[PDB]
Amino acid sequence: VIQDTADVYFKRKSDGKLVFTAEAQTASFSQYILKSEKEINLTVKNAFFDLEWLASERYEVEYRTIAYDIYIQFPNVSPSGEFEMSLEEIKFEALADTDTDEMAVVIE
Amino acid sequence: IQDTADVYFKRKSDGKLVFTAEAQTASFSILKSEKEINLTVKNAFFDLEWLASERYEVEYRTDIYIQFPNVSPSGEFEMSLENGPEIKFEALADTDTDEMAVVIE
Amino acid sequence: YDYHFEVNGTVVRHKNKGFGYMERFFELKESCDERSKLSKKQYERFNALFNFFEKNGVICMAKDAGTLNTSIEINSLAYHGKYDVMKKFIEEQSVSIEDDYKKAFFLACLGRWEESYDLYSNIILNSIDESNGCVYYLSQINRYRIYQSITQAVTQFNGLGLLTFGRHYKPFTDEFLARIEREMTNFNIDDLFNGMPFEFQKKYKILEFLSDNQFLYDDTVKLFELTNKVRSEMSEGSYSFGMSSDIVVLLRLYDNLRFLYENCLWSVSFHEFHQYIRNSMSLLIEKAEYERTRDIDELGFSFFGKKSGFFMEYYDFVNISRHFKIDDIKNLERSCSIDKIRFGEQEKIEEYLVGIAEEITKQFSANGMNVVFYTQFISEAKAALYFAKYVKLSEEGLGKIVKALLFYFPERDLDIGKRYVWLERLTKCNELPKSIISIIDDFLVLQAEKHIDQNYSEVSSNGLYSRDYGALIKHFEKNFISKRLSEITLCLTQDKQKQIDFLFKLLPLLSTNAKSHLLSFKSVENINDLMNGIRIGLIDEFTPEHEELIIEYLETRKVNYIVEKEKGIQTFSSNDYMSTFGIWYFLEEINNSKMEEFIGMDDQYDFFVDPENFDYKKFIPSWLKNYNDKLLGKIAGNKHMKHHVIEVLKERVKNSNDKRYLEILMNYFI
Amino acid sequence: YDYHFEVNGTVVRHKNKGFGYMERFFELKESCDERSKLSKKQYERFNALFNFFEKNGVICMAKDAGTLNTSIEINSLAYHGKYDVMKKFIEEQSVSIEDDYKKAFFLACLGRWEESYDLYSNIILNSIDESNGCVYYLSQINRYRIYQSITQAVTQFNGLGLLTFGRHYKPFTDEFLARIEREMTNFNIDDLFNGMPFEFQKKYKILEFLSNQFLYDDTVKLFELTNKVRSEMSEGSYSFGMSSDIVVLLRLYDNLRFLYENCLWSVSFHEFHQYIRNSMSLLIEKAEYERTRDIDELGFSFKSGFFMEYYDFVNISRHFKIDDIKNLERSCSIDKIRFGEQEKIEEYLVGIAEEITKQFSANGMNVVFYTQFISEAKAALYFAKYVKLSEEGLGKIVKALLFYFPERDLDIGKRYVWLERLTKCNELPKSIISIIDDFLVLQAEKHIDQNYSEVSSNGLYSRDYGALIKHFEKNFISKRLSEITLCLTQDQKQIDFLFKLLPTNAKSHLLSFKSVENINDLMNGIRIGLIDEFTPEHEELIIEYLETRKVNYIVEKEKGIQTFSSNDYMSTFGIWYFLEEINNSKMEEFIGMDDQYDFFVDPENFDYKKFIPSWLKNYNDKLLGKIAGNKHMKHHVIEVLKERVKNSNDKRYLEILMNYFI
Repeated sequence: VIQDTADVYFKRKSDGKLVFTAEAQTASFSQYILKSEKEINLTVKNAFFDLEWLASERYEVEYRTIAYDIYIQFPNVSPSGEFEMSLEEIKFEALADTDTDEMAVVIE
Repeated sequence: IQDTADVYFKRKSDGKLVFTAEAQTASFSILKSEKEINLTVKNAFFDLEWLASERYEVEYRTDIYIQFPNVSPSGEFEMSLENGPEIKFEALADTDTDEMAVVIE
Repeated sequence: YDYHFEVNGTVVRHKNKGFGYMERFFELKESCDERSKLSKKQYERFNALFNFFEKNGVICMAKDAGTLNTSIEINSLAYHGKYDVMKKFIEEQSVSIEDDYKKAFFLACLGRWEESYDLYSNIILNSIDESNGCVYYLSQINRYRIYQSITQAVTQFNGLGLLTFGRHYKPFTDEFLARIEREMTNFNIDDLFNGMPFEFQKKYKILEFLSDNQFLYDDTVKLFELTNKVRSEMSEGSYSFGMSSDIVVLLRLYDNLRFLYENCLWSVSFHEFHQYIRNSMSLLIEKAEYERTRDIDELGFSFFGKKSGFFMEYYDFVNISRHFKIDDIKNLERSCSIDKIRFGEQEKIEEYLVGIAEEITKQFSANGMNVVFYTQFISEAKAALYFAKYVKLSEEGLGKIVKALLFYFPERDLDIGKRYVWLERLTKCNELPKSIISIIDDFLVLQAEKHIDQNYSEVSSNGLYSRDYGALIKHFEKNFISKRLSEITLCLTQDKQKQIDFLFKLLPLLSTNAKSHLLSFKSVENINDLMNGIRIGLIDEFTPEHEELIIEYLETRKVNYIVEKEKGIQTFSSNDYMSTFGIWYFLEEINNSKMEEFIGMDDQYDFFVDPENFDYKKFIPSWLKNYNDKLLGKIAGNKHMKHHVIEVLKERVKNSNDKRYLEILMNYFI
Repeated sequence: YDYHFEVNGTVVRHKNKGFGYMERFFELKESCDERSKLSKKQYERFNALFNFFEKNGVICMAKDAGTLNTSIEINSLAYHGKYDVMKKFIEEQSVSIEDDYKKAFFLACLGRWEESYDLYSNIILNSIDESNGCVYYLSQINRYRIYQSITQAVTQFNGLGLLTFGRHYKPFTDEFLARIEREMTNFNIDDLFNGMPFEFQKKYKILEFLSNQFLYDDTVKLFELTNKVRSEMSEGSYSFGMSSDIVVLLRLYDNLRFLYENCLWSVSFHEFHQYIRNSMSLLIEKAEYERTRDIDELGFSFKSGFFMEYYDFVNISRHFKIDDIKNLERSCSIDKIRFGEQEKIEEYLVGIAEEITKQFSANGMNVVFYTQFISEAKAALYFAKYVKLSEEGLGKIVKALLFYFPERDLDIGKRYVWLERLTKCNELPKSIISIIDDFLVLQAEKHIDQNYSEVSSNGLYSRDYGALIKHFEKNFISKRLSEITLCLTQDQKQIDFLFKLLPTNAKSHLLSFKSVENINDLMNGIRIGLIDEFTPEHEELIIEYLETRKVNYIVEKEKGIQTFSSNDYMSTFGIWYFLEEINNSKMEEFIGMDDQYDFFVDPENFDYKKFIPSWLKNYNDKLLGKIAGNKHMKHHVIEVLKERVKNSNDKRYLEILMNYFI
């Protein structure tokens, strides 16, 4: 059984360097040669950015929780930027490579 | 062919008008058929000499006339702190003279 | 604003540009040995603050966050409806001014506003001396609120309430009104926080939000952004990890309810806060139904262990049953599926409903009806009794509830037919013991004793009568014959023929000699006599004289319609026996050509006579609502109307949300 | 509060207990003879106030007025997006301080935020003693709001913008930051209404609305009307005379005109966008419920469909996000609505197109326009899919989105999505065929490098563009691509790229250069129609791929691994086996642990409890015809679809039922 409070580490394919750490709140999966498009969306809170990394580009997501040891890996991702402003949260979407169209890795 | 209608509410013991207003909102709903109509109507002025149970009747006019002789008022309690008027009434249905659709075109 | 105090209990540093003193407080809470490093008075103060925070439930930070299960606690007797207990609490002798404040709050909750106003004035009189500024502040707030209550009651009392009750019975005197309007002349409420002294501002800066005519407007918009979030979430259908926003909604709602009710503010009973909790728990239950109905394929099935569906709780039951309205119940009934929702702690619901029934028994036992308590109580009573159709209760409590609703309840507010609908909901929830059958029989005896007048009128909004009551009695037991009604029927004379008609509606629970006397005094004369005789099982086949009366009635109808063709009348009434005749012709119960000549009158009957020659464009598929299964099969036994009806039902089902018409297509057309 | 002034323009007596001076005022407006009985200074004062009331649209009392008309007029240059005209007016001569305030509002709206703050400060310094504190009040409010805007912008620049751009890219320095910090230290907002003199308060208490809770009460009124609108939506009703949608629309346009016309910067903020989102979504849902409802006798005894406007198109484009209008697509059918005023939409969208052309032609990019404008431009090209365009405007819009849109903000397949949506409305001009030919030549010359990869989140690649071309015109052959590939050199990424994007003499060189192999390459060959009948060696390739699959399954079943590659080739192989294109039995001799594959391979021996309805969602008509011929695949799939139709509410399963199974 899953406690449903997973944690997310956000890394980069160069050097395997961690970009930030967070926890996700919303995730959305939606829809001869059979063609089927699938789309993934992720939403995390205000993360913990790395000042070491302060010293396009391809990134990866790992998503860990406990079911009683369940790990999820998305190899290719893009952090699409949304600039807003208000008075007185980071969203991601998937990327599917054309070489080997795989999106989800599960380690149980 | 227009849309705005005036409503007249009166009492059938003397045929005397109780108030007049403007229509706001209707509400609809050997076998038996279950339909029920309730009416909400905005601000009005009452009858001054009325101040000196019964059966009540309602007329709609817009010639187009919609009348029914079986209504009862339901004044629900309200509690507003801002303050700064709603009338709600429903239909009735007797047995022998069950009749609620008076129309004039 | 140095810390975010989010609603779960956890605290996050927001603007603390230095030492983490809240974290240091929780660090001192972690170790008793570090607590030994404090002073003795410091240890006492730390224990007092620990008791305060565990009283108010503030637990830890996000760095050490674990599992925070919710909990609902309300100690208000006013919320619990313990009216006798607070009556005795008012009857006690006052000890402190706080006890006087609770007494004035309970007097305002009972609705005795005059002594409530005078008691609040005396509280204000006492509170000057001891410098209890906060009690003075809420006393002034409640004084303006009860001034608003009195003025609103006076303005709506002299107008539509006279038409509501037929008599004024104005509760107050003009001198009381003059005293208050002298005391509250040109009175601002925004000044109140400014007028209090400066150290009161520096300590009670929290309490400024109470004093506004736009109270809870920020609460309303904080709800409304979350409602937008929930609407977007249910439209997309995502896997909400972490904690979903409805948890925040329910925690904010319970926090507001406890803060408002425990501190004895009169401002809980207002229309806007009722609307607030209305749409709040409406959104919560609609989200619960959506998460029940949702289907998943691949990752959510790997991710949804132990999904807590929303149950029914006693605090949730009271919060539903108090500040609701019946049209909103129909609104949530068109959506959702409340039968699938689990209920719990039903003994508490049973004792609450028992307290409600005893309260209305004591209220309507005598003529001392407090108009203020009546107006603040009956709508809550209606909401509680209408929500009572999904709770299973014991026999004796159901008997008390049924007897209270049938006898000690104003018929001027709830009609007989709506009472029948409500007890029908009670019977479909829980089965009917024979003592309760005797109770309903005595209720109908009271109805007949009302019916002994020759000038009496029986009024039903939905057109439901005591025949349906007796039909329900026969539906749960056919073998029961009402002997009280039998001897009443034996007591009938010639001049009692209106009462004879009312008992003629009540055929199957009578005796043989009484039925012989009734049939001696009965003659089938009008069409409603035919409707009753086919309704009570008296008439089962169609005699030719019934056909003669029907054709005579239709001839008179055709004469009147040819007259009315000059004038502007099209529709007549809901007494639509002519389409019933067309149904009987469609069921081949009448095979005369004279009614076949009567075609061209009304669209239903013209369809039912000749469906092959019927113009299908004028067919109204809402008529498809009011049909039964045998008639649907006979409808399926004709090619010509099905040729259009399949397409019409398809386009109605596809372009709308009629699940009943969806089942109508599904069960019979495929 | 002696009278109530409602949004339609009528007056109701509320607390007026003395003389009926407003009623007498309109009585004086009734009679010109009574208008003569006045001083002519007072008479021209009366006419000036009459011009004021017709400017604000106040029409009579409620008893006096009859019918009323919905009138819409916006004179704002920033509303219609006259960007270059705003550049010229900024560059023009500045004399009036009111015109200076309008230019400062333009400069804030045209991204010169520090310059606009300097102009606001100089406006305050000039209007120190200018005998009207109204401009002072507005300048102080806009100064505070642009301070907060600059602060939130620089904090969002400090964080994830570095992740988005690969560069810190800070356009500001700390000098004016520290200066505005000390300038706005201890600066509250509610004191400002107290800040003006007594007589200013006594004459301008009406302006209290601008004093941190912007639109709070208006969002409260929007929320309660939203509850009322959904409450009457839940059952039959007849909103006689005034209806709540008129109230919502008039309140929307009144707030929008008051905010825009008096040049208040707070229109940029997020909560106002939420207000517009909620109001417009409720209006759209009202239109859908009006068009879809049943008709009883009183509806026959008593149309009024909503018509979209150019102002409505601007309100759609300015204040929406792509997921919300996707939900609007999910709820209401937009395509059945009436459209109009297409020339204004065409010139507005081509103005956005030429603005994109000017900005993205040069490499020098200003980020403030970028961040305030990429969502509005994306929403505009989203909602362009219900507009019919002339060939000049359509071609300019198409080439602007193809050649000038930044590739970081938009996948090539995501561009193909908008291309599909715009080509659904209208035909395909041959000039537009030449434009997309230029775009595909651009893709082909991009694919020369041995490291470029067309990553697509939706999985749609460059072949689908030429597939769209042959969907509109198949007998036409690409010529410039053929001329490029006639000189192919065998020494390979671009060769495989045009091998994907191929469909004679141009084909001969590639077919000589190619090497038919593999599985995904076989998938591409059957996708493009090069492979049309299965040779035995292709069957051997499928067999050895399933051997590799079962070896990997044997390895991975020792541990816990659930998800696999999204390109489910083996499920498609099972589809083709029960499309009866394949005749090999060794592939079905081993059962594959995919539940769709076990659903296929066991036609009457599969546990139907683990069937997924989304498999039935993304099938096609020929698969439904094949599944209609199986008696074992009748009862279980029919009852699963029955329970899914009963539980859910989407319309797709109804079409799946009625297409083959009714």
